[PDB]
Amino acid sequence: DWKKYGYNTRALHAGYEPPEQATGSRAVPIYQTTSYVFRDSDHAARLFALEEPGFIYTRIGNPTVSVLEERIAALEEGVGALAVASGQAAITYAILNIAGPGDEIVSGSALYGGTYNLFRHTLYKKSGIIVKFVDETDPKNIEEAITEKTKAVYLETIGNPGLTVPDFEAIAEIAHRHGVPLIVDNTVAPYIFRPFEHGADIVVYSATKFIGGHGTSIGGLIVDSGKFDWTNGKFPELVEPDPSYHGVSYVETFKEAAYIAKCRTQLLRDLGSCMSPFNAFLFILGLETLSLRMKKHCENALKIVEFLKSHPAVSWVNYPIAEGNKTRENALKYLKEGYGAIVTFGVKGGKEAGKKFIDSLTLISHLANIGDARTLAIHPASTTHQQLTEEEQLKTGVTPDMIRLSVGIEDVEDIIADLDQALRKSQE
Amino acid sequence: DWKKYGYNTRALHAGYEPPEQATGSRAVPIYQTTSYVFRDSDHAARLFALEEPGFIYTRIGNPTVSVLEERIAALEEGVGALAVASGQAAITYAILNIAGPGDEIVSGSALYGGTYNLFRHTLYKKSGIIVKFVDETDPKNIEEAITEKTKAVYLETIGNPGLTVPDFEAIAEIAHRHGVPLIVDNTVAPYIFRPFEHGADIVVYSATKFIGGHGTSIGGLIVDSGKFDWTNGKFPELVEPDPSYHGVSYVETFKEAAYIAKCRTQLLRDLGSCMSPFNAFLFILGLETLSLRMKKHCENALKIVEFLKSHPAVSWVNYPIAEGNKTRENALKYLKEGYGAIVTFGVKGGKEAGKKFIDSLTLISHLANIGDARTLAIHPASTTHQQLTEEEQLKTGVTPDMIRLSVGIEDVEDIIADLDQALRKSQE
Amino acid sequence: DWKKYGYNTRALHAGYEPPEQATGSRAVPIYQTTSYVFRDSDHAARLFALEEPGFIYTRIGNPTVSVLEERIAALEEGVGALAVASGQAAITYAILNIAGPGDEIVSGSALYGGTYNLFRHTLYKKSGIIVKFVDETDPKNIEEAITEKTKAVYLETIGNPGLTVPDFEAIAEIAHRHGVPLIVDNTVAPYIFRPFEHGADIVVYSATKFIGGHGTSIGGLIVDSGKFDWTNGKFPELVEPDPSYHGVSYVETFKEAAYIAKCRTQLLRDLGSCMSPFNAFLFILGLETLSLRMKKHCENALKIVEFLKSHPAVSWVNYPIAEGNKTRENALKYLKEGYGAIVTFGVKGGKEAGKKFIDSLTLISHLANIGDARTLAIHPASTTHQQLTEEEQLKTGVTPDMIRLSVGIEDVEDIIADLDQALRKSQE
Amino acid sequence: DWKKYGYNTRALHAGYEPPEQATGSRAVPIYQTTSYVFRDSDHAARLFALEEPGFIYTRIGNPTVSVLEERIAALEEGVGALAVASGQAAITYAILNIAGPGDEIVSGSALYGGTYNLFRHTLYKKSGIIVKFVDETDPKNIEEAITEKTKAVYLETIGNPGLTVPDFEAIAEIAHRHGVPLIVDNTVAPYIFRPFEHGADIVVYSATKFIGGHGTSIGGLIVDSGKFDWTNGKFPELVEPDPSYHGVSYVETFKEAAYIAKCRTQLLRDLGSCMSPFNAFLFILGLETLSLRMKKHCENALKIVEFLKSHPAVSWVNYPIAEGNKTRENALKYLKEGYGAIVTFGVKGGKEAGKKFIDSLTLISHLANIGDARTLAIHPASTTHQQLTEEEQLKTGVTPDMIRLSVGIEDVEDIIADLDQALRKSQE
Repeated sequence: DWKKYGYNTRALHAGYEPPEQATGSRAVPIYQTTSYVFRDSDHAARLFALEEPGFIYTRIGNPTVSVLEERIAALEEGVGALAVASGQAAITYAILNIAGPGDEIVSGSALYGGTYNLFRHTLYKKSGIIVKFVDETDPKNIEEAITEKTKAVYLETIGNPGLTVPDFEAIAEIAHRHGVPLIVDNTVAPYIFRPFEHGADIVVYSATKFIGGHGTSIGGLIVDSGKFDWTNGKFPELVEPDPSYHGVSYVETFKEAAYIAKCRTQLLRDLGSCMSPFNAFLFILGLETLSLRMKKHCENALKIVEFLKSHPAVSWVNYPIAEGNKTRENALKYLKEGYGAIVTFGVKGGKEAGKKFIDSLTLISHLANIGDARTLAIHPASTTHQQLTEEEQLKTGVTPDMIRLSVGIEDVEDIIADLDQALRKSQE
Repeated sequence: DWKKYGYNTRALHAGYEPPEQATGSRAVPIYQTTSYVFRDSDHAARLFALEEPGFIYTRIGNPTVSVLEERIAALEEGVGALAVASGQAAITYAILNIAGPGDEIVSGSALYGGTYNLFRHTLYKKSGIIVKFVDETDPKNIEEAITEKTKAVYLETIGNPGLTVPDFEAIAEIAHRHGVPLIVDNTVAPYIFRPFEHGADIVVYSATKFIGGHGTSIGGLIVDSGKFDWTNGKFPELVEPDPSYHGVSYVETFKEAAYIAKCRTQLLRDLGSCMSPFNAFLFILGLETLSLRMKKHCENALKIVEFLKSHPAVSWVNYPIAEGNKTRENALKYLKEGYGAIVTFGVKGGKEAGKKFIDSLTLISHLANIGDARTLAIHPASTTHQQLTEEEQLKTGVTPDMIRLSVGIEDVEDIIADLDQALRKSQE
Repeated sequence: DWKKYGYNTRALHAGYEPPEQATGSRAVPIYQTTSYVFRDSDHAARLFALEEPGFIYTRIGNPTVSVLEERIAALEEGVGALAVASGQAAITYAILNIAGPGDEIVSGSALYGGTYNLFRHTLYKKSGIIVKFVDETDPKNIEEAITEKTKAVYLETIGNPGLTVPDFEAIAEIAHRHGVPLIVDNTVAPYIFRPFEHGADIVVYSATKFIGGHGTSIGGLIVDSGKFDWTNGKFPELVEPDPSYHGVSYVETFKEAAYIAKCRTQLLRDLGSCMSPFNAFLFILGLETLSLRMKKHCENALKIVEFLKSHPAVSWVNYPIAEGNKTRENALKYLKEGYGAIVTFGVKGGKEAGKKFIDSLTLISHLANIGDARTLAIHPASTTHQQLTEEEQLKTGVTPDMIRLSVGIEDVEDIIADLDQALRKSQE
Repeated sequence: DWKKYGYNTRALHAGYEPPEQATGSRAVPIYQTTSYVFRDSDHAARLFALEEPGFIYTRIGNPTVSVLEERIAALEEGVGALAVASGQAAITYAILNIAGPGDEIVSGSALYGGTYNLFRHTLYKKSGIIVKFVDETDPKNIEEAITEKTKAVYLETIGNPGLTVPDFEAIAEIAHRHGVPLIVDNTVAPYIFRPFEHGADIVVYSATKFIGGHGTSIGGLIVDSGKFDWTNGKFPELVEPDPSYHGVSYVETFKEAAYIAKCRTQLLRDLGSCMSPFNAFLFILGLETLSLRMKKHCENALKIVEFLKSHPAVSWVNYPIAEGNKTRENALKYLKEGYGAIVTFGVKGGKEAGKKFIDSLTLISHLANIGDARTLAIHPASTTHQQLTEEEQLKTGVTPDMIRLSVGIEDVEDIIADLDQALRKSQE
C-alpha cells in the first residue's frame, strides 16, 4: 500500500496485497525454504544477471522476508528496506555500504553500548573505519568534525539511555551541505517519529525491540528514503560499474534505490547476515499492533515518570522532556506522538541501593532488553554499557547510580506498586 | 557426549543431556526469546564480565542455538562451535577473526562462487584483506604464496563444482610451519570427512546444505579444533588485553577455545550475524539423520556417475574419483566413507543442449542449492558462478557446457529415468 | 497472576512467572516435544496415577500449552482452562464432558453455523444427544424446554451474525434452579464481556478469532469457573469412581476443578483434540495485545455502523445496540466495554447487489473468518451458514441479502472508502 | 506422484509437484493461516457447496496439511488421507465415521493402552458404541464375535507391547464376507508393512511416533484405500443424502473416496480435531527419511534382542519373531522389511529389579513414547497401560515385570553398553 493510506492500514496490508495467488492465504506464509525452482534456464539467467525480479535463494531474498521489508518501507515512506539478522547487522551494513578502509563517520555520543563498541573497536580493526564521536546536543559539533574522508553522519533518535534528542533538521542540513547522508537509528521510536520527515536519508531499526514488541525475535532493518544523491564522487561503488555484476551501475539500474540494492546484492550476498523467515513472520505480527502498543508504552512511561519524581527514595529522574533535560526543546519539537518508553532514575544510596532495588522486584523483569511488552529494569553501567570505560560511559549519558526502565504495557498501577515496594526495600 | 561415543549417538544426544530440568522435554525446545531474566545483580554483572556462564541475549547466545553448536563440536571433535546466519557469515567471521586491513589469506581456487566474490571483492573493499588464490592441486603452490602478511590458508574439501580434493596433510604442514591455521570449508562433506583428523585447525560449514539436508533453513557454523597456537605473534587480538572486555586475554581466559570465544564476544556481538533459534531447531533435526542421508547421497551419486559415463548424449563426466580427475588420488586417500553428492557432466551440443536438458526435467529440481534430499540440477556458468569472468570461472573448475547435479536420496531408478528422457530431448 | 492484578498485567504475565528456571527465558518457549523424561520410576508412576503434577505427554499436557491455559483462566477468573485443536473441539468437549446418549441440551438459536451443524446432526448421530433450540430472546423459552434429561444450557454472547444478546443473569438463574450449568461461547467478546460475572459456569472460546487476532492459528479453549455443584445427581461421571483412573472421584480429588480435570483426563486423553505448542505460542502473543485490539475493533465498528446507516445503497444495518435490535437493552446492560466487531447490513437490490458489493472490494478481504486484525466481509447464507435450510438460517438471524462485516483495526477512513466505492458499484 | 515411482521418491515429492506457483518454493511452505481470500462470490459459493476444490478454512483443509495427506496416501497407495490432531483422534474418527449409538466394533486385544481406554470406556459412554475384544491370534475368534450390529474390525499391526502379529489376510476375508471394513493401526510399522496389500481397507497412524520420528509433534492420519463397498446397507450415512450438504450422497459425488470425504466434511468440520500446519511441516520432514530410519531401527532392535537373550540378568525377551512368540509365523509372512523397533524383556528379581534398571540408565530415555530416533525404555504396567486392571493388562500382552524398549538409531554398541551397566545394577 501507498502514501494515500493511513499508518495502521499499511501496517496490516502493505506488501501482501493481494495475498499469494497459489492458495489465497490471508496470513503471510512462512516460506521456510532455501531455494526456489525456476521456470526454465532463461528465467534462471535473467534472475542472476539482475535483469528480472524473482526469488533465487533465501540468503539474498525470501517471500516472507520481503513482505516485512515492503511493509516497513511503506510505513516509513521509504523506497525500500532490507532485513537482516540483528540491529547490529543493520548498523554494520548501513555504514559498510558507503564506507571502508580509510573512511570516516561522524557519530553522536548518545549511543547504545553495542553501537559504541562496533564503532570504536570492531569497525576500526576489521574495516579500517574511523568513527568520530561528538556531542550532538550542539549541531555545530557535527560540522566541526566532518572532513573530506567523512562518509556519513550517524544519530540515534532518543539516546539510549542518555534520553537526549538531537536537532535532526539542523544536522541533516550540515550533512547534506557536506555531501554525506544522515543515518538515524530509530529503534526506540518507531511510529512516534518519522526520521525521513526531518532530514534523515537512511533509517536503521533493531526490529528486536519495539517493532517486534514481544521479546521473541532478533532482527534488524535498513530503510532507504531514496532521496540522497550518491553521484557526488564520495560513493563511487554506487556509481562505477560493479565487476561482481559485470558492469552494473547501481544508480543507473536501480535509480533512487541504488543504496538498498547494493546492501542486498553486495553485503547480504557476501557477508551473509540474513534474517530467518520465521523471525520475519513474527515481526510482521508485531507491526500489526505497533501503533496501539507504542501509544500505551509512552502513556505509561509518562505516568511512571511523574510517580518517580515525587518518590522519597528517588534522587533524580530523566525523560526526553524532563525539565532538566538539555534537549527537551528538541524532544518537544520532533516527538509529537509520545516521548518513548525509556525512563532513567537514581536511587538514594547510590549503586548499592540500586542493587537492592533490582533484587527486590517482583513483576518488572531484570533483563537486558528494551521494547518488550513487559516492563524491564537494569543497571546499565554493569551491563548494556560494561564494554566502556567510566569516562566513556559518561559520554553516552550513563552514570554509576543509574537505573534504566523500559516501561511496558501492563496496567500502570501494577507497575507502580512493584516500583514502590522495591524502592522502599532499597533504603533498608 | 564425548569422544568415547559413536557418531550417531552424538548426533542424537550431544549437547542436550540431560534434557532441560524445568520440564524434562526430550525434544530440544525452541527458545524463541531475545532475553533471559537474571537471578540478581551479581549474576547479571558476572555474566557480562565473562566471569560466569549463562545466557544474556540471543544475539550473543541462545539455548537452542547452543545445543546445535555443542553437538556439531562433538561430531567434529572440536573444542567449540559458533552458529551464524549463513555459510557466508561463517566464512566471513572465520577470516575476520584473525585478519584485517593489510592482511593476506592464501586460498585455493576450487571455490563456490560466493566465496570467490567475498574473497576477491568484498573483503578487499570493506576489510582491506588481500586473498591470494592458488592452484591447490599442488601444495608447493600454497607455500609459494605465503608471506609475512598471511594469516591463514583456506580450502574447500571437495571443490564445488571443480570436484578436486586437496592434499590436506601436506598443506596443513605448510600452514603450521609458517605459523598460520588451515581453515577448511567442509560444507559438501560432513560425516564423510573429518578435517581435524588431517591438519585443519578451523572448520566452517554452510549448515544450509547437507547438514540441514531438507532445504528449509539458511545457516552457518564455525568449529574450532582448539589445537592451533595463537601466541606466535601473528594473532595479537587473541593474546593482548581486549579493551572491550577490560583487559581480557582470550588465550589466558579461554585457553584452547580462544578463537571461537572471540568469534562470539567480538564478531557476533558487534557485526550481528546470529542464527534464529527456529533455524537451529531444524538443523538439529537434520543432524539426527545426517549419516544415513550422506551414505545414501553418495551411493546414489556413484550410480548416477556410472549411468552418465555410458550414455550417448554425454560428452564427459566428473566425480572426485573419476579416472580423469587430477586429484583422484587425494579423493581415494581422504574420503573413505563416500565421495560426495555432487556430479558434473557435459551434454553433446554445448551450452544450448544443456539448456534443453534443464528445461526438459520432470523430477529433478532446477534450482540454486546443493545438499537437499531432492535431486537438483543447474548450469553454473550462468548462476552460482555468474559473478566471475570467463577466465575466473575456469580457475574454479567451471566451464560453459557444464551441468552440475546434486544427487538426492530418491530411488535411483527414478533419478536415472528423469536424466535419460531429458538427455534424449537435448539432442533434438 | 491473581485477581488483585489488572487485566493487561495478567495478559502479559499470568502462567509464566517466574520464567522457566533452566535458562530464564523471558519469552514463553515453544516446547515442540511429544515427551518428557522422568526423574525415576516413582515419579513416572505418581504422574500417571494423578498423585503428583508434571508433564507426561503433549497430547495430555504441554508446558507452552499450559501457560496459555493458565493465562486464560486468570483473565477469566476461572479455576482452570483446557486448550484444544479448535473452537469446535472446545464446544464438543464442553458438552460431551457432561452429556451422552439419551441426554438433552437447551441451546439458543442465535448460533454460528458450525455450532448448529454439530448440535443438530453430528452430536445426535454420533453421540445420541438431543439439542433443543429455543428463542433465547425471551428467557421463559429456556425454562419451557428444560426436562429431566437436560444437562446444560448453551448460549453465545453476541449471536453470530444475528447480533442478539441474551439476558445472561436471568437464564443462569433458570439453569441453576434446574440443576444444570450455563455454558457460554464468548468467542466474539473476549475482554469486553466476562461471562462468569453474569452466571455462566463454563466458557468456551474459538481462540482462532479475536483471541489470536491475527488470523494465523486454529484453536479452542474451555474455561471452568469452578462454581457449579456437580454432585446433584445429574453428573455422575464427575462423582462416581472412574474405572479408567482406578476409582478416582473427580469432585473429591480435584474439588472445584472437577469438570476441567475430566475434560483433560478423559476427553483429551481419549478423543485427542490437542493443541500444538506452536499454535499456543501464537495465541499467547495475541493475548498480550488483546485489550488494545478489542477496543479499536469496537470503536471502528461503531463508526462503520454510523456510516452505513446514512448511506444511500444500504437498506438496513444491524449492531447489538441498533435501534431496531430486539435485545439492545441486554447489549446495553452487559457490554460496558464495546459492542463487538461484527456488523451486518443489506444492500439495495438484494442478493445480486450484495454479490457485486463483495466482488468490488479492494481492501476488505472476502474470506470465511471473523476476528482478524484486517477487515473482513462475506455473504453468510451461501457460506458460514450454507449447511442450513432457508428456514433454519432465519432462526439464527441470517437472511438472504445479508452482508456480514468483521470490522478490523485499519484506519477507519480507509475501511469506509473501500465500503463506499463498493456500495456505489453494487447499484450499477 | 504415482504408483510407478519408488517409495523414497514419493516420500520426497508426492503432493508438492510442482512447487507452489507463487514463488517456486522448493520446501513446503508453512501456511500458518486460518483463512483464504476468495476470487469472487461464485468461487466462495462453489467451494462451500462442494462443487469445486479449493481452500476455505484451516479447520477443514490447509495447503501444508494437504501435502502431508497426499504424500501419505501416495506412500500407502490409498485414494486419500486426512490429517488430525493426534493418533487418538484418527482412531476416534475412523470408527465414528462408520459407527454410532448402538453399533458394534470387533477389536483385537493386542492394543496400546490408550486405544483400550477409548474403546472400553469413552466410546461407550459418549458414543454408545460397544467394542468387542477378541484374541486375534486365532482368526476364528474374530468371526465368532461379528453380529448384525458390527461396523468394522480393528487390528494393530504389531501389538504394542504384546508384539503379536495378526493374520491380516484371513481376518480381512472374514470382515469382507460379513460386509465390514478392516481398519489397521500401522503406527509401529510404516514402510516395513503395507496394510492395503493384505486386506486392510482403512489405515490409521499415530504420526507422532515413527512417521515423525524425532519426538517433536503430536499428530494422526487416516488413510482410505478406496476399495471397500459402502453401499451394502450397513453404512447409510455414506449413501443417503446428507442434510448438512443439501442432499449430497458421498459415494455418488466422491466415489471411491466417499469415506475419507465424510471424515473431512462431517467429523473434522464439526468435532474439530485438526492438525496445525507447523506440525504437518515437521511430519513431512520426517517422511523424507522414514525408510532409512525404519531400516536402522529394525536392524538395531534385532541386535538388541540377541544381546538381551544371552544376558544373565534377563529372564525372557520378546520380539515378533522370537522363538516363543505365538504369532512368529505371521511376523515372518507379513513383515519382509524388518520386525519393528519394539522389544520387551523381563529382569530377574521382578518389578523391583526393573525399577532399578530404569533408574540406572544413562543414555536411554525413561519416557512415555515410542518411535523416537533416541532409544526409550519404560515399565508399561504402571504407565502406558495404568488405566487397565491387572486382568485387562494381561489380555493386551502386558505383565508386571515387563520392560518395553523402543530401540532408536544411536550406535548399537552405545545402546548395549547402557543396557548392560543398568542390568548389572538391577541385581544389586
